[PDB]
This record gives sequence, structure tokens and C-alpha cells, in this order.
Amino acid sequence: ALESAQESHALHHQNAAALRFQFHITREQAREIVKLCPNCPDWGHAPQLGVNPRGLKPRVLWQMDVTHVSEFGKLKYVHVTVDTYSHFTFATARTGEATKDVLQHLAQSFAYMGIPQKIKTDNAPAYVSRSIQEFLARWKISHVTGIPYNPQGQAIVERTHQNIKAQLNKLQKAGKYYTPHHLLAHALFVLNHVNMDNQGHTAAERHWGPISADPKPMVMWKDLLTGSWKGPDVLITAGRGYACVFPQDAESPIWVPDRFIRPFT
Amino acid sequence: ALESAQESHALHHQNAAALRFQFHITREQAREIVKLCPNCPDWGHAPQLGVNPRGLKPRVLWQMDVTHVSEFGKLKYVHVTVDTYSHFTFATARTGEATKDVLQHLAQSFAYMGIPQKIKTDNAPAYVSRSIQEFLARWKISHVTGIPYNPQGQAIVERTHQNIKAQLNKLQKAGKYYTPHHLLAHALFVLNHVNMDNQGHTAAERHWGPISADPKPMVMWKDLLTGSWKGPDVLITAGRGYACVFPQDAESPIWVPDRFIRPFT
Amino acid sequence: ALESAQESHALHHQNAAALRFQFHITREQAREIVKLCPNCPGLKPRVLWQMDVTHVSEFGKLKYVHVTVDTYSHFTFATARTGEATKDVLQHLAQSFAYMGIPQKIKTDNAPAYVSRSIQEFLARWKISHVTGIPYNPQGQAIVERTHQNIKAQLNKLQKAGKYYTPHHLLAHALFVLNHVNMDNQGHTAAERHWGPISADPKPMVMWKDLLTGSWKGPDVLITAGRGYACVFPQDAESPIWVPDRFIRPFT
Amino acid sequence: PMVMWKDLLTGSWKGPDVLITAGRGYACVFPQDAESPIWVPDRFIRPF
Amino acid sequence: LESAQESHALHHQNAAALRFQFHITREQAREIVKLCPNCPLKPRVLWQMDVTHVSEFGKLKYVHVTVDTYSHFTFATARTGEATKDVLQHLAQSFAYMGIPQKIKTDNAPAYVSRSIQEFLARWKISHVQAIVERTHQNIKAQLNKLQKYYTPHHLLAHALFVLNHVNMDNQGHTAAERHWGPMVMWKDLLTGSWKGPDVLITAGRGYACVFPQDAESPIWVPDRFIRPFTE
DNA sequence: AATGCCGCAGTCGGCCGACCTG
DNA sequence: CAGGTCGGCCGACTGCGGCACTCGAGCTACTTCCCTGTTT
DNA sequence: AAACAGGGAAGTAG
DNA sequence: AATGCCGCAGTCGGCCGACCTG
DNA sequence: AAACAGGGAAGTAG
Ligand SMILES: [Ca+2]
Ligand SMILES: [Ca+2]
Ligand SMILES: [Zn+2]
Ligand SMILES: [Zn+2]
Ligand SMILES: [Zn+2]
Ligand SMILES: [Zn+2]
Repeated sequence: ALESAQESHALHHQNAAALRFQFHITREQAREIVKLCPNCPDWGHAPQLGVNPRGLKPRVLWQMDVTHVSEFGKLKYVHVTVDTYSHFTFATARTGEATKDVLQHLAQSFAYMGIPQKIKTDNAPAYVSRSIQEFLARWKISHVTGIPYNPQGQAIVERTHQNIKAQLNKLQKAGKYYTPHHLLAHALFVLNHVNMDNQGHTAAERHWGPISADPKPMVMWKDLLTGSWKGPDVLITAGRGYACVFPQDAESPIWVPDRFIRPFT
Repeated sequence: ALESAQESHALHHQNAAALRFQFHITREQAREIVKLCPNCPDWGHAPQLGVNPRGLKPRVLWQMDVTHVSEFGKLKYVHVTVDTYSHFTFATARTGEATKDVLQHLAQSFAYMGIPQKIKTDNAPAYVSRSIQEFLARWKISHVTGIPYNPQGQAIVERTHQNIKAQLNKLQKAGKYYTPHHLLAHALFVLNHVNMDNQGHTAAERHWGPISADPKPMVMWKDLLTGSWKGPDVLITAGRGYACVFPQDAESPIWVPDRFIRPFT
Repeated sequence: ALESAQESHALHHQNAAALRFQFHITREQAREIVKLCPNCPGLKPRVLWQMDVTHVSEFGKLKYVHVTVDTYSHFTFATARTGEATKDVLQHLAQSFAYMGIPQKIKTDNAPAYVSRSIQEFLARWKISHVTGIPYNPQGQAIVERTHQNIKAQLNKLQKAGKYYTPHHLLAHALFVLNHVNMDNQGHTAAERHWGPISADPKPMVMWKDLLTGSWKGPDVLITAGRGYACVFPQDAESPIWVPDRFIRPFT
Repeated sequence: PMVMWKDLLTGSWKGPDVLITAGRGYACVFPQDAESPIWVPDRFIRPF
Repeated sequence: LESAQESHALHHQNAAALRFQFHITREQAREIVKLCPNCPLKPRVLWQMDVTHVSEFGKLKYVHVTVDTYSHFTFATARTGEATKDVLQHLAQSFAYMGIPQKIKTDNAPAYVSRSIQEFLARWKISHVQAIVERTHQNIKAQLNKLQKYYTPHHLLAHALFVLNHVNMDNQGHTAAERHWGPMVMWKDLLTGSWKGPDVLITAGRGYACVFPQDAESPIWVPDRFIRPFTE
């Protein structure tokens, strides 16, 4: 029966349900038959698997990338630096873009936020030169290059690019500004000190306030590296699509998506 | 208080939560304040609202569109005709594409399926010429042009294009075929008579079998044209994202998405 | 540890208090490190600011430096501009608002740029009261001159490394040092005083014992506890550190 | 058609007034103010 | 098409009027009007009433203007003065021409606030209390210029009023007469992707809507997914 | 005239039959 | 031995993502290596 | 006569 | 080194206070 | 001398 199903799939490349109904076999057998076929396409529609790390304290981990605001003209090279924890964002509109402009943006961001402990970026040539790496090593700031052609590694800063572009569009339609610097400063002011969240906390006071939380809950945890539901473990932070469990034996907290977190009672 | 909130939003274009927390107003007031702002962007992320009509009987409503299979060379102009009810699909690989090729494809599809009663397509120039319209009127087949630049109107045939392209890729990787016609015929054979659904029914016997169903359930229904939950009404057909209620007073069945259907007991 | 403090002072020139609070150095050692360098000799925040325009000879063309000083927490912001015109003052106001936020009253001088209709209309639009302070009593003027002197001293200190591409970069570096590095005697940076988390101690803050060095390092904030283990979060650490309750000492 | 529309900018159920059209969950209510019609979500619409 | 040219030679209506009357291209009507040397809530609710000065009529330079605020139906007559008697006769003929209005908004003219006017409105049961009427004045003088051999200024003004009311055309194909005796939504341009608006919604239902922007000759049908209210 | 979808695949869960047990 | 328990299995369901007539050209910015003018 | 310093080319990421 | 997201907005639902009633 | 039949141009959808 199984050999007949394999031969039929090799001949026609049927569906799993077709084999299951025609050859009177279990659904799992038909699914594995269609999976083992070399000619069958790979499953592109993969569910949520990876989640980018975040800092559990303000000024720990930042992401950074550039964008293009063509309305600025020569100042289209907008630089964006985001704190992953509190979503505190800083932006500069600098003409051109090179090691000099990146260093200037880093200095102004440090003046605006403070010392970070790890800075993640994309794999752009500007963030690879020995000039910027030497500067970061001198200032004792770890740098993570990230996987090339993978914006999901800098998903946080990309979403902040969306927010910043929306705010700039809103304020540009609102009125007139002398220079792109003035408009960008107003947009940053709104986004940081005015654009309050749903818990009554501005981004500025999240980036610069005390860390407080209720007794963290205990949740069943699926370790993807071992494939077993092991727990319970303390859930440090959680949200939409991300979770941060901290097992007692673990050296560092583990970032897993929401699908792998199950409440425990 | 309300005037102060309006002035503040006009000055800064804040968030609804920001106004709600700072000015001590209800959430609905802040939401409408941010909505009424002319400069605020329109809501692009709109939920599922429209659903394309489907036939309640085989050979009633068809959709049709062309695609591009570059692996065929001169025969890349593949024509696809789909019955909306049973998802019965027919395809032809014809060199070039014009009124002559469309008429030939229509004749071969009629030989393959039979007489349809309404044929929906896109707004291509080929389906607009008086030649094809005269042919359809002579054969007593209603034609619906559809909204331009709106593939969602032919979503069914587009998804069938996806399925057909996947099947052609599978069979091309499986072995060798003399002509694109042979490969297309094999793919159509598999998709129609072999690619069985999860209910143990091939597409061919769905397109050519008796219509049977259990006593149709009664469901609360939200009429978008009047904005009131009116019911109960008989639910003729339902699935993923579509529903077809038939009220007693309605002249024709109404197609609404799943979000507007509520079970009734 | 002392050599790390020396390198930190060589990079950023701060006072001994910041070094001793960040690297656990003793008073005389930090002061001696500070002396070693060749060139080192309101009631509520965001309520009452103050502004003034000073001149610095080093910049040359951008000698006009506008400084915004919070009266309570002394959170200092500076900007280098080509002129003292109304447009430049307005841009500096917008950038100061971006840096800090919305104050209640912004004291200024009697310069025509401040008294101009554009600046006053802008300030009234943002619901920000403007006090001209036409009596030239040197109290607010004294404090703003003190801040100007601090900015000039910081610029002179940071001028050791002639690698600053633009005056904006150097001014940003100096502002960063003065705000987020230089600490007071009680152990709080300018940002901490300015943003007001120093009101009480609503969280359990517990002393911690380290195992790598075998020395009681802390005290630090407690995240959670259970099953004989405590999750303490060191200030300088990347991630929380699990610590057995045998090595945990409550701190008041 | 007379409907009860909630002026959710103030929270008062002003009315009655004619209804022009509907859709998207919104009812295009036309009050005595002939300056411009307004749209209100159907959750805040009560037929009279 | 040929008859449209002589119709414009006679009345000098708009290109929309010509095209709707004679089934011609918008480009054809625009070319005709360019080539023309002389062409370079609910009704009866709220009115605006004003007098204008038109020196070309000589002794009859005082023309009182009354326009409906919804249908823009326009009525005007020329008299020797702007006195209380003249305003009263204007109100009588305005009633005769347009029916019963609910509220009338006027300027602060002494005749308009005259007691006899107050008891006039009190007996005819109409309450008493501005850019639209000014634009109406401009339209009236433009049509009077375009109409330039007539017998009397009354005859000329009758011709102008007839053209403006029953010939002159808006986009929707309904004259001022139909509007007097008979919703804005955001829409996303499905081709370019840019959001457009505000535009009037003609007809909607079951996943699609009909939107007719003032700058387009033909209505635009867009999917319901790209429709947002304006709510001014 | 005039409107998203549906297959691939992982997953939840209840039903039925074999196995453990007081 | 009949009731509670656990394993197999299929119904129902949801995450997801490309179908849209098709694809490339281009600029900035950095590092690394070879050709060639210049050196000792 | 092999080596050093522009200049160009090539490769890679955005 | 080396990993999707989060704001806009519509919606479900429970809690608390004013109103109807046996 | 205005009209009829290619040919080209222009516009629109895919
Ligand atoms: Ca990048
Ligand atoms: Ca098509
Ligand atoms: Zn296969
Ligand atoms: Zn707004
Ligand atoms: Zn020093
Ligand atoms: Zn004319």
C-alpha cells in the first residue's frame, strides 16, 4: 500500500488528501509522502520563528539604520537610532552619508540619549570600516553586524522609520518649517515627549524612569533547541510576538516568540 | 477642555492616548479628534470588507485571466478559466494573445466544461472588443468587466494561477515533456481528477455532481448598507472569508465576509 | 580598575565624583587622577528654563552659541548657529524642546530677537509663558553665565584630541559629557535629576555577592526570586544574574 | 429615516435627524446643520 | 456638434452645459468655449440676499440678488433704489420665483433692518439673521457681460437668470432648477496609490462605491476597502 | 458591470479502542 | 473485570503569502588586490 | 630588482 | 555576530453607576 | 469641396 502511494506520488505528485482517500492510509503517512518528494516545492509560508533581542534595561541595546526622505533634497540621508527597550528614538538629517556622518550622528545621539552597551546595525560598509569599529571599541560599545539582506534583524529600527516618516508627513502637512532640521526636531519632540503610550508613559520617561513590574508570571516554555516543553520559568518581558523567559540554569535570558509560551497554573 | 485638545492636536498632531491622558477626556473623544484632523494620514490598513461573488451551481459564474510561463518560450501566454463554485480549472498554452486566441480558448474551455451563464474577467482590451462581446451575446453568456487595476475581483483565477504554476513546476521537475501542451494537459488532469479535496471529492465530480447539503444554519447578519444586525437568515454557503446569506425579502443572495456572520441559537 | 578610570578620564574629562561613582574608586585616588590631566585645574524640573547667546572664539564662524539651562536640575543644552536672528533663535527653541520637552516659563534677556513678535507668538502658541526679566538682576544671569563658563571649560578640556570634524560634533560631545557623565556629590547625573525618577524607592533594592571575585558587589535592584535563587540585575551587567539566596543580603 | 446619532465629541444623543447613506459601519447622518454631513459609526446609531 | 456652436453663440453657457445638451466631447466643448470671443442641506432652507451695483443699466444700476445656499438657484432684479419699498418688492418676487425659504441672511443695510421688513418677515413667518452670494454677484455680472442687442435691462437680466438657472451646468448633470426642485469620502487612487479627496460619493453598496471627483468627467468606481469618511 | 483567496502545513482537540488498575 | 488512562486519528482551524502583463538599471560607500609610476 | 604609493578595478552591502 | 514589528483603528467584554421595577 | 479609407498618433488596460 505504502509503495503504491509512493509510486503514484512520484508519477503525478498528488495531494496528501488524494493519497489518503484513494489508498486508505493515515493522514500523517500521506503528509510525509508529499514532504519527502524532492520535486515538491519547499514551504515558503513559514510561521513566526525568530525574534530579535531586546534590552531589559534602558541604554543597553540599540538599533540603527538610515533611510531616504527625498523631500529634504540634499539632506535626504536621515539617520535613525532607536533604544530597543523603551522605543526612544533620535534622528538626524545629514547631507551625504559616510564614516564622518555616522560618527557625527553617533556623537549627537549619545548627547541625546547616553551611553549604550550594545549597538546592533545592518551590514552596511559604513558600519564596517576600521574607523567606526575603532571608535566603538575606544568608547567600549559592542557592535553586532547582523545577517546581510535581513531587515528583520533591524525590524525595530525599520518600524521606527515608518513612525518617523509618518510623523514628518503629518508635521509637513501641518505647516511650514525653515529647514529640515527644524521639522525633524519637532517630529522627534512629539514622538519622544508627547506621543504617549496606552499606559500613560511617554517614551522619554520610559527611557529614563525606574524599572518596576509586578511579580513576573510562570509559563510553560518550549525550548526549540531541545524540542521539549520545559518549565516553569520566569517570564521577564512579553508583548506582541516576543517573550523573554529566564530559566534558573540559563546563562542568559532566552528570546522566543509568543507561540512557544503557554500559561501555567 | 475639548477646545484645548483640538488646539493641541492641531499644533502637534499627537496620539489619541496622549490627549486622553493629558486632558482627562474619554477615549472615543480622543479617537475622533485624531480622526477629524485633515493632515492625519488615511487608514491604509483596512480590514476585509469586500468579497467576490461565487456561483451556487456548477457552470454559472466563471473567472478568466492570462499569465506568463516563460519556460514555454513562444507559448508563454497561458490562458486560465475557472469555475468559481467547484474550482474546476482549464488551461491552454497558446502562442500570442488576441481576440482570435481568446475565442479559441473560450471554445476549448466550453468543450472542456460546458456552457457558463456569467463570465467575469479583468478589463483587458481583448475582452472588450466588439468581436468577443458579440460572440458572448450570440452564445447568451453574460460578461462582467470588473474594476480596473483590481486583481481582487479576479482573486479566484489569480489563486488558480498560483496553483497551476506550482503544479507545472512540480511536473516539469518530475520529468520531461515533448511540448508545453503535453505538460499542461498532465497538470490539468492532476489538478482536476486527482487533486482531491479534504472531503473526498475531486474537482471534476464537484463540477459535475449533484448539489446536496445539510439543513442550512441560521445566522445573525450585519447588513452593511443599513448598518444593523438583522436576522436570522439562511446561510447558503460559507468558507474561509466568504459567506452567502439569502434573506426571504432579498431579490438575490448577498455575499458578505465572515466577520459579519454571527451564529444564532 | 584605576587604569580603566584613567582611560575613561582621558577620553571624557569629568570630575572625580563621576569616576569614583562609576568605577568604585576612593576619593583621593579619583581626585589625583583628575589632577593628573594636563588641562584639568526653581523646585521642579521642566518648569523654568533660561537662555542666552555667548561667543566662542574657537568656532570662528559658529561663535554664536545658544544655551538653554533648566533652573532646577541644571540640564544644559547648547547649539552653534551662524547668527542670533529670530529664525536661529526659533530653531534653537525647537531643538531645546526636542532635547528636554515643554517648560512652564522661559526666562530670557532683553535682546531684540527674544522681544520680536515671531518668538513671542511662537511661545504663546505652545502655551509657554515668556518672562523677559527686564530688571538685569544677576541671579538668573549669574546662573546662565555659570553654565556658559562650564561649557567653555568643557570645550577647552575636550580640545586635546583635535579630531572633531565639525563644531557641532565637539559641542555634542561636551554636552554629552556634562549631562550624562558629570555627577553631583550625591551620585546623580544631570539626566537623572532632570527626568525625576528620584522621588522615593518603590522597588526592593538588595545587596548582592559576586562569585567570580568572591566580593560583595552592589547593592543592586532585585527582579524576582524563587526556589532558593534570586534574580538580581547589576547596573553594569548586560543580563540578569541568578544568585543563590545564601549569597543574598537584604539592604535598606 | 429618523435615527439617534451619538455626538461622541460631547457624548450627547442629539436628534432626531435624517439619514442620508450608510456603509463601512458608518451612517452618514445629516443634522439640521446643512453645512456638511457627518459620518458616525453604526454602533452609535439608534433607529427612531 | 454644429448646433452646440450656435447654442453657445446665443446663450454662452458653460462647456459642461454644451456637452450634456449635445452629446459632445469635453475637449470639443472646451475648444468651443475657448474659441468663443465672449467667453474669456435641502432647498428653500437658508438664503442669502444682497444688492449689487451695475452701472451699465443707468438708472437701474441697483440689482438685488437672492440665492439659495443649497441649490445655488439665483434670482435678481434691477430697480431705481435700494429702499424699503424696493426690498419688499424684491422679497415678493423672490418668493414668486423660488418658493418659501426658512431663514434669510442679509447684510446690515438700513432698509434690510427696517421695521417694515421685520413685520414683513414676521407675517410671512420667516426668521431673519456671505462669500457664496458674492460669488453669485460675480457670476451674474460675468453672464451680463457675456450676453453683450436687448430691449430692457429687465429683458437682459431675465435672459441671464434663465441661462444660469436652467442652462448653466454643474458636473452631476443637474441644473440649478433640478437642484432647487429635486457626502464626502476619502478615496485612494487605485492606479497611482496616492490618496485623493475630498470627493462626493454618488452611490455605494456591496464592496464597491461610485465616486465622482469634480476634476473628472466620468465617475470613478473604487473598491470599498479604499473609502474613508471626511466628516467636516 | 464594478467586492481576496486558498493551498501548504503545523496545531488543538474530541472520539474511540487498547492498556493499567482497585 | 469494568472504570480510568493513554495512544492513534481525523475534523476544524489558523499562520502565511503571492497571484497580479515582465524586469532590470544605478548610485553610494567601503575594503582588498593588481598595474604602474616612482624608490633605494 | 624587488618594493612602496596612487589609481583603477573588482567585490559586497545598502 | 548572525533571529518581525508595532501603530492605526475596529471590536469584545467586564466593571461600575444610573434607571426600571415587583 | 466635403467626404471616405489607411496610417499614424493618442489613450487605457494588462
Ligand atoms: Ca541599512
Ligand atoms: Ca488580466
Ligand atoms: Zn511530489
Ligand atoms: Zn492630526
Ligand atoms: Zn582631564
Ligand atoms: Zn460664450
